[PDB]
Amino acid sequence: LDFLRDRHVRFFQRCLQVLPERYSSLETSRLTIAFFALSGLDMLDSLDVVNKDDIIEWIYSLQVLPTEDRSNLDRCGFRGSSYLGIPFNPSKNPGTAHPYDSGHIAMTYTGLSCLIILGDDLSRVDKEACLAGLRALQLEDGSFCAVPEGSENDMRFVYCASCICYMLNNWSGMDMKKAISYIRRSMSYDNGLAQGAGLESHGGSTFCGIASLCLMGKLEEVFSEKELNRIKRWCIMRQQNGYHGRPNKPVDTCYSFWVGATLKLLKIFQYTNFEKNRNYILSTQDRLVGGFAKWPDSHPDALHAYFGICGLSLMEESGICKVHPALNVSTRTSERLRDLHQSWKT
Amino acid sequence: FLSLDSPTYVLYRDRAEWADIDPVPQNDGPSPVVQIIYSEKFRDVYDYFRAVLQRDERSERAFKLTRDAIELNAANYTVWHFRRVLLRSLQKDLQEEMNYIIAIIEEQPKNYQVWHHRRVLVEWLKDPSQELEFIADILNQDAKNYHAWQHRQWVIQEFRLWDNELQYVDQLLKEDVRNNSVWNQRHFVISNTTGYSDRAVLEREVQYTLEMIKLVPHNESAWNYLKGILQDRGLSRYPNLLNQLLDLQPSHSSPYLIAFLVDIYEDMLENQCDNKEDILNKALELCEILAKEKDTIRKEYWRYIGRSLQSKHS
Ligand SMILES: COc1ccccc1[C@@H]1CNC(=O)CC12CCN(C(=O)[C@](OC)(c1ccccc1)C(F)(F)F)CC2
Ligand SMILES: [Cl-]
Ligand SMILES: [Zn+2]
Repeated sequence: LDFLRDRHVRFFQRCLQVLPERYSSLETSRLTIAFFALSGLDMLDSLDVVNKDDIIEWIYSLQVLPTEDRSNLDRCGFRGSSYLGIPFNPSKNPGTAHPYDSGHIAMTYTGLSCLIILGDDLSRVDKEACLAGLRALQLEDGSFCAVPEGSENDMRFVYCASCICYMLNNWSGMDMKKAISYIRRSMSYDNGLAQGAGLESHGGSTFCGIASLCLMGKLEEVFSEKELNRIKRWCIMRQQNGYHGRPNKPVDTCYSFWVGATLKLLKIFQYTNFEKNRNYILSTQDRLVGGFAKWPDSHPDALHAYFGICGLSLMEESGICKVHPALNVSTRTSERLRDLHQSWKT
Repeated sequence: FLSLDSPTYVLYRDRAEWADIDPVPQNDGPSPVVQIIYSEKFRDVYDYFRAVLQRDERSERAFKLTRDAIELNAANYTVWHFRRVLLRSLQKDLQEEMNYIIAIIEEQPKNYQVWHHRRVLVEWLKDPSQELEFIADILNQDAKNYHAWQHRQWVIQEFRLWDNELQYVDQLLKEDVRNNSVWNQRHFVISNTTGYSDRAVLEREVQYTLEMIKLVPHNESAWNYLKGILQDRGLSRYPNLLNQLLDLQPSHSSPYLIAFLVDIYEDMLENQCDNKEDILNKALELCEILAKEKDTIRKEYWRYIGRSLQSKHS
């Protein structure tokens, strides 16, 4: 039908507040939720409804800092949350060493992205540290782990690296040649990109790869016209009514962005169906609690709300700022970063 | 040993063996954000978990404390990592673990942390003997579980177990010929074995693919593969394929077929072929058919190819 801007605010408001022990499983990644809510509001221009200054404190409380003796440079970045039991320290005092305490690429990403959105100038971010940790996460193959302790690697974190490097405006945090290998290596027999060379093509992967290159500014150099042409087909063939994540799978609101943005970076988003994308997205909108779910008559979450709204923003939906499709923050916030950089360059 | 829901469950804070450890609370300080509230029994377990972490304690009691903390939240990467440290330290029978995990993966088979923990255990034991059978059990519940295929592809690579996986593919396409996850596994197996450049394997594969279109022709996944295993050789170069597809046009037509043909006529144009002026129009008849009545949800994408073809070739 039509977009419930007011309720989608009331929704994101709630995310930021409290949840029951039913959500235990988000503990180790609250900051990503925070991001979905906060960029959520930023995207509806309703950030004013939060206590920016007090959130900026929470975020900074999560930065892992170098110790007195800078032994732990490889382990710096941000934490998901305080769940390790470190004394609350909004980047005031120095590092407080701990065998197991260390950052997480997704949180370093969502942490920085949040701070920029909120207004903060990243002054309290020890950049050399975050970048040092970032580098330490990249593997032979060019992909990244999320934590030095070991973890899954794949295209998600290649993007997370790409985004940190982009925001800190310093690509020292990665081996771009190898990162770019991993991206190229990962194209499929169906010209979609996958989590890593071998696997199923997938709209999420495909975004991450393409946007990562677009952030590096190498999209043109890394893939031939023939290639980008085959990639575009793969992506646009994802639209059935709403986009799905991979062929012969049922649509999901979230891909109305993942694939949308991919097509918008490949400069052909215009040739999609806008009416059916918009219906399907709104088709999921939860009219009682607000936000959006993957599917209709189906429970909504912070992510699917953010991505629904962002995927609408891609179609210049009314009441929602243009989203910056490679960097996954409002165009306002992207402009806000341009300045923050022109500032450091003096 | 003490089940979280035994009548005689006791908090760690009233446990004798745990008297000597001071628990560590979590504090988000003045404003919290996305705060989770936590039960008595939970915060207890995780207050003691943090303590045992802080103090890198390589105890048994700790190893048991992990199972209880995994029960409450198997998403906690840190808890898994520390369990893996105690597996090393305490020199634990890795087979007892390789069973403990089998259970949890079933309950939570989209959980990144447990698929990882199983992988690590196999890198350690260098024993894939269990893996292919277990992954097919997870795939029997979700035959498109990305984690399961990732694991399967990694096992088959790491211990070159290729010998039976083509049969397994052939079976799961008999099961659902529309499964994009299984058409992938097929090319994964072949592309890392025979390879496609044997003319005979290519005959095999293109024939097999066409059979599975005659069977169910509205199936992106099969056409994707047909194009896949041919596009780098040159769609133009196989004129028996062009003529075969033109004969499906009446009964087995799909947007997937009409497309394929455009992509042949594009390759023909690219391989400075006989009758640019003519072929182009054969391709434009089709771009228009797509936009007009076959693949309408791409009305404007297919229109745009129409424009793109004319500007490359006039
Ligand atoms: C195969 O899965 C994917 C692959 C590549 C990109 C995206 C997905 C997928 C899209 N829809 C979902 O519901 C979950 C997913 C996106 C959120 N996920 C994250 O890990 C993520 O946010 C939670 C993320 C945030 C921005 C970009 C990429 C990932 C984190 F990195 F910040 F942690 C998990 C996967
Ligand atoms: Cl565009
Ligand atoms: Zn989704």
